[PDB]
Amino acid sequence: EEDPEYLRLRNRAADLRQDFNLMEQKKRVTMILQSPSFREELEGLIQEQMKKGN
Amino acid sequence: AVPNLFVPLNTNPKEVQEMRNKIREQNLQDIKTAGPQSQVLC
Amino acid sequence: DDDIAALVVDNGSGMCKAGFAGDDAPRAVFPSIVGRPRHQGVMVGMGQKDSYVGDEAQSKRGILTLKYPIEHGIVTNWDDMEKIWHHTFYNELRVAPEEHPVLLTEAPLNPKANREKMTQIMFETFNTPAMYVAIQAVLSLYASGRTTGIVMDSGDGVTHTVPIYEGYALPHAILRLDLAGRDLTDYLMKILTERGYSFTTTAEREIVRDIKEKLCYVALDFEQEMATAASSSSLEKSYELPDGQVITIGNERFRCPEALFQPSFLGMESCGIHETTFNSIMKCDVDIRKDLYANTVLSGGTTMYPGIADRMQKEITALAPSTMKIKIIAPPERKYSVWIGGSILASLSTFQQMWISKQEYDESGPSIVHRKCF
Amino acid sequence: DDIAALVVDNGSGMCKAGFAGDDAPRAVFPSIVGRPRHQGVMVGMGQKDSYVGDEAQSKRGILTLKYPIEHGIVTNWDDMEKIWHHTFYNELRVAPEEHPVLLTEAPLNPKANREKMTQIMFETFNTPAMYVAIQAVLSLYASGRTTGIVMDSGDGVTHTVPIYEGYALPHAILRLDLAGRDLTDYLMKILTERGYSFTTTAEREIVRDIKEKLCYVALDFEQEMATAASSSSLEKSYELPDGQVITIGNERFRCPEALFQPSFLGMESCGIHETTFNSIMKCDVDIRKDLYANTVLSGGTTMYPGIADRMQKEITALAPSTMKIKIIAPPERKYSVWIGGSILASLSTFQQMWISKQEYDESGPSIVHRKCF
Amino acid sequence: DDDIAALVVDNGSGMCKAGFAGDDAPRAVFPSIVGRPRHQGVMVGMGQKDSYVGDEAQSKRGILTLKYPIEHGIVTNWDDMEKIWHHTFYNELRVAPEEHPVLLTEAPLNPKANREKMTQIMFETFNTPAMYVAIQAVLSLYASGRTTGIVMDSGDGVTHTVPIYEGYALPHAILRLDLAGRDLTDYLMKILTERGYSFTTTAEREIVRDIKEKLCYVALDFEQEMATAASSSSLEKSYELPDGQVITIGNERFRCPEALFQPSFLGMESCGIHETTFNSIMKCDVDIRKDLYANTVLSGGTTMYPGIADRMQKEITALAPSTMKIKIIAPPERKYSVWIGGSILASLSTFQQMWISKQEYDESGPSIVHRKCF
Ligand SMILES: Nc1ncnc2c1ncn2[C@@H]1O[C@H](COP(=O)(O)OP(=O)(O)O)[C@@H](O)[C@H]1O
Ligand SMILES: Nc1ncnc2c1ncn2[C@@H]1O[C@H](COP(=O)(O)OP(=O)(O)O)[C@@H](O)[C@H]1O
Ligand SMILES: Nc1ncnc2c1ncn2[C@@H]1O[C@H](COP(=O)(O)OP(=O)(O)O)[C@@H](O)[C@H]1O
Repeated sequence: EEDPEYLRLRNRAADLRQDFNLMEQKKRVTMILQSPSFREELEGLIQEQMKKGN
Repeated sequence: AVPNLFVPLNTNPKEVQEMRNKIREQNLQDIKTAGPQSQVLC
Repeated sequence: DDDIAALVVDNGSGMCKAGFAGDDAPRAVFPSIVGRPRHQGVMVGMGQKDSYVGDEAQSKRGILTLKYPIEHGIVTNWDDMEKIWHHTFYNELRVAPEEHPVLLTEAPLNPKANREKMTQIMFETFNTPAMYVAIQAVLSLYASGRTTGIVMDSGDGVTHTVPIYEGYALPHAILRLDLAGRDLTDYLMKILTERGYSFTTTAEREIVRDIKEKLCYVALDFEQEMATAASSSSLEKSYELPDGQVITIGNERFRCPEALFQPSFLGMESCGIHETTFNSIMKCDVDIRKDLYANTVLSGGTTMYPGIADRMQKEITALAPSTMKIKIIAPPERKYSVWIGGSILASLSTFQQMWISKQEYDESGPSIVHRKCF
Repeated sequence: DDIAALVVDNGSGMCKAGFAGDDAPRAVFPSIVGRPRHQGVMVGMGQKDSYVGDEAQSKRGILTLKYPIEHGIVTNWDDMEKIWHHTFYNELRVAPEEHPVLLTEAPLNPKANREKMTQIMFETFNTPAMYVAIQAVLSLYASGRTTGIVMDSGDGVTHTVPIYEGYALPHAILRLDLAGRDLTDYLMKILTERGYSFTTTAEREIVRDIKEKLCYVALDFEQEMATAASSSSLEKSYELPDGQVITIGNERFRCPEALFQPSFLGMESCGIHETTFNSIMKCDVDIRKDLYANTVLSGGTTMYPGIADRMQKEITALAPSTMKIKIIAPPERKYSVWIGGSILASLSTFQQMWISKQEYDESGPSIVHRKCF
Repeated sequence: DDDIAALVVDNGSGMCKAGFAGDDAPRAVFPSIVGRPRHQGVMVGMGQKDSYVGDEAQSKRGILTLKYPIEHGIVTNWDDMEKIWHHTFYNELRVAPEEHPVLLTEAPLNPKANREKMTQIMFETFNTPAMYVAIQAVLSLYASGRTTGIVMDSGDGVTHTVPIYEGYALPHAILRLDLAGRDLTDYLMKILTERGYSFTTTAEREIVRDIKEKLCYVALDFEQEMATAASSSSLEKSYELPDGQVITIGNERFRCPEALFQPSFLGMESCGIHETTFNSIMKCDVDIRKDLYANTVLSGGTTMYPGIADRMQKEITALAPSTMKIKIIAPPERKYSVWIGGSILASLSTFQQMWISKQEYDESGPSIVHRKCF
């Protein structure tokens, strides 16, 4: 078919799909972000690289 | 310049695919046609 | 979509990955290759182009000379680099670079001027509003969930181990080794000649790389595994070529990755990765070594060989003192972990202060990146 | 749009000609030139120095037939000029100054052939533009696919060329000097065993008609020898022009078998199936499985009944067993080249590729190597 | 009871040379072709020869189908190769094979089955007392008499470059190219096709090889030479067939060997021989490179075209840094040079302890060749 979604499914190999599913299941970015303590601790840490660089 | 000296680039294959079908249409439809008549004849 | 979201682009020697800020997964992953035709082309009226880029280049492998624009983590052909970035922005992501900021990753130790070039062709041609450059291996530690530990990243172009203490890296203890997956592919092609099979062109190198990705593993003990292969024939696998031929590689499955631990096979002076990270730990202070042993994180494509973690742990425990405890950390998605770290770094509200403004670049020239980026 | 171009196919055996954009050629006629050899006694019948084409075929009793094209090479240029004049004026009835012409010739040919062809088509007929193309590329146009290896067998020469995605590999082009004329000569040689003797050039056409009518390619050679030795069911009867009746029998499947085993003619070269397989193996690794699935037959010599099954079986035997071999033989494969010519001649993007008359004037006849292929 | 001098047998593809140890020049030189008849023998009382071997087979080329037992330096027909070895031992040298040691040569990167089969068929059939296998390029540099240099041997079948510094050979810097005399003969046939001459049979392939040997040269400037050939007809030579027919080559004289420096004419994507030598040099360590720039050695029959040395010196000087001197060493008798070195290696009193003994072969099998010789 002429749709780019159908060609998107047609082109890419199986291992890329396997990796996409694997790292879509765990959702690492969401786990780092919406967890409050670690997220705002890196917030503060980046604050002191601003303080420290110049 | 040496790999594709003989042909022009950035041409759609759909044009060739259309023309082959157009020529096959005459075979399917069994068209009567004559050749181009000359201007000096006219 | 309502607000402009930054673009996270991870660009190594092997493949290029690109996605949006805060997303779980990158949208596009494709090999970093630019191909050009070599054979005479006589078919007028159909599709021919002077250069093929991306996955389309690897599709038509049989009529191209594949050419990697990034060599050993250093960009050596900038026109092909611009073509790769254009294909990344427009063909795959289909978003204009002028609306959104971009975030790039780069090797720890490198020529200085490369960063300047990465500045100059990013503001001048693509007209981005802002960018930032970050070290590749720090993002692995950020994505793993740890602010303190030593991380090894061995991509397709370069291997480097950096120790990070309290989320804030140590420059003097950074160790860089020029031994990566491409040299392993070349060694595998060289040792596959001894069985009779010959591979010489670029497409054959791609096929050999596929063979390496399919059937390789790291032995727990080299001598015992070699004697085991000397005993029986249970260590034989058959791979079917795109021609239709079948080859039986057999003994070479654990000899190709063993060059990572014994680089004397290639003739290089430097020794293996395990003593490299051991020396990187020993270059640090005594007080912080306890946290560094317990927080060792593996990352990069080359570190996906089966059995790499057990062999690495055994070697580094043999090197380490007996009273110290060793913990290796092997994420199941380590191959993309750097990009995941980038997605963390583009979502922090403090990171809005990190961006290099276009006006600042216009004021300070291409040398703004050394003072702005750490 | 404006004036249509001319498509002319000059094989070694028969000449074909028509207008571009047409389905089938208007004029199809053998490429022979005949001259009389006996005494002429009837005063007032008029004189005729040469007989060209089909007119020489009907009055072939009192002529010595001569072929201007031999093994794909033009040996006698005067007879080629006569054939081209007859084609332009008596068969198509068009002035050559108004039309561009597209010509066909073999892959590997001497340079002087192309140079003299360009000089003849510009100097005498005064055509405004002209072009030369390889016949098998035009066969791939006729098939309609972008990828495949194409094997064309005419009356003069057999050649295989593989093309992948519009790019043609020059080092994998194979040329073999085994064609229909050699098979006709071998049939003339093996018809001696039963007592029939054909010597003069008039009887060569009779032998060619016998070959076209009552020959077929055996699937298994030794089994057919056993069958023809056991019974008389394989014999067929043919009627000569003078009224005698001949009966071939065993020689029906021995003449076309010689393509697959050229040692019958004394040639050292390999068969057509091995030539196609070797030309495939000369290519790169990644395109071989595409070439296995798109083998195209072209030319009149491949019109024997049962050629496709024998070719598929032989190439299946030679190739690795894990892949599929399919042979694509269109029923109208005799005129495939000409059909491809039409498809090429009236493309919109092809109109910039004609060799202009001014370019020939300012460059000499050497311009055809820089353009064309 | 003096020890008898050993036998030196050089076997590249397409020519076999043999002689006694300690002599200046080989006793026997003959092509490595074997022919079999294809036509029917109708005269009764004729001799019954199944196979014509060697130089004799080149006398009656008209009635045989010539074949080569070696393809690209790999012996593809062992039972056929036994005929060449038997004819060498019994008819040319007419020596007893059980009485003298035999020294043999091969290409660098070959399958191990080649060496093992050579050792097995030398001990088991001809019953030699001792044997040895030596790499050809080391023998050529022995013949040149210098203990440090890079040598590029180009013979019918193979081209290979090895560097040696102070008696040490770097294994990772060895490069091998499958661009040789037979491919040039095939290309000469292909380009002689368009002049108007056609050669198809292998008996005509020998004639084309003779034409290549008699009338070829390498031009210093390729474009200027083509312009000169187009402008005037002074660069024309005539040759007589065995049939007896004057043919004129003209332009194709300097185009057949030019494919050595530009392999893209054949369709191969590999680099030229000059860039192969340069890449082999740059793969070595820094402190030896100057010496390797001063001791380039040419060897093999394919390097016997006039003007190869000047063209290669010019090209390497165009690639190398300007501050060094590039010297090309080409002895006049370089075609035999490999064999000459073997004789020297067969005459040293130090070498005599390192022959592969039959007794140790009896318990080590044919795998002792990998343990004993390089
Ligand atoms: N599953 C696997 N098994 C073995 N090797 C792999 C695997 N995946 C990737 N590799 C190797 O790693 C390389 C890709 O490394 P990658 O991490 O993509 O580099 P970067 O991301 O730094 O560009 C490939 O060239 C391949 O040789
Ligand atoms: N129907 C047929 N069956 C078998 N052989 C044929 C048939 N038609 C033609 N031929 C053979 O093919 C030859 C004509 O081939 P042709 O396509 O005219 O070659 P070209 O056009 O290249 O000169 C004849 O000499 C004859 O030997
Ligand atoms: N005098 C010469 N001039 C040019 N080329 C030559 C000459 N002699 C031999 N050759 C080429 O060199 C090849 C012979 O190579 P040779 O050195 O005999 O290989 P090897 O010794 O490894 O068998 C022949 O194929 C021929 O093409």
